[PDB]
Amino acid sequence: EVKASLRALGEPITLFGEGPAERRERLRNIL
Amino acid sequence: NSSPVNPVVFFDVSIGGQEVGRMKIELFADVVPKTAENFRQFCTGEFRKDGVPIGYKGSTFHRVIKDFMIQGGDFVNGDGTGVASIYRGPFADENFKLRHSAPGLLSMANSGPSTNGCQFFITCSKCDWLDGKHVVFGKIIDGLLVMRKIENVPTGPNNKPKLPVVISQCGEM
Repeated sequence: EVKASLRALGEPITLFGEGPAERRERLRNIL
Repeated sequence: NSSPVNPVVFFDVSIGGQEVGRMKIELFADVVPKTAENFRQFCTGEFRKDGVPIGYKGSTFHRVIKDFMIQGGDFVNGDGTGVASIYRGPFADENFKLRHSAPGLLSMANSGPSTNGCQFFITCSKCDWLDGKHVVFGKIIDGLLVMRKIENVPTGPNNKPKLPVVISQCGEM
């Protein structure tokens, strides 16, 4: 799951108005 | 301790156009769930009005009173007259279980009993006289320094910051 992954990396799980696809992409660029 | 973890949100603050850091805030959902949820959603932009996400992103701290408090969250009018909530219009004071016993606490601004909206303030000192009048719903867990930077901003009449104090970005941790 995207949220738990970002959380595990200490990154925000959600930026203001961020949608699912954007959240996924944000994580994808960090990995 | 299998207690649900309280929501943690964050505000990235900008002063006079320059980024000055991130403040992370724990919302006491396990004490004032309704008030905490209203705030979390305005941080995540999950609440939409006419298809448009609404919240603290880009809003300001319109009043800074050193040794007392910093107030913002008026994304409606940006001057302290704005009122909005995920419950539509002002909502009731959930409860007064928590006090303004220390700096760094998040509390709901209002204009009398049950007039909570979107505006809030962060305590810069202990505000005993405010207990029972304003609902305390959270506290800074990281970035106390950012709050002090905000607190030191130079102000003019009615303690309005002379430079723009903007929440450049926000969301949930």
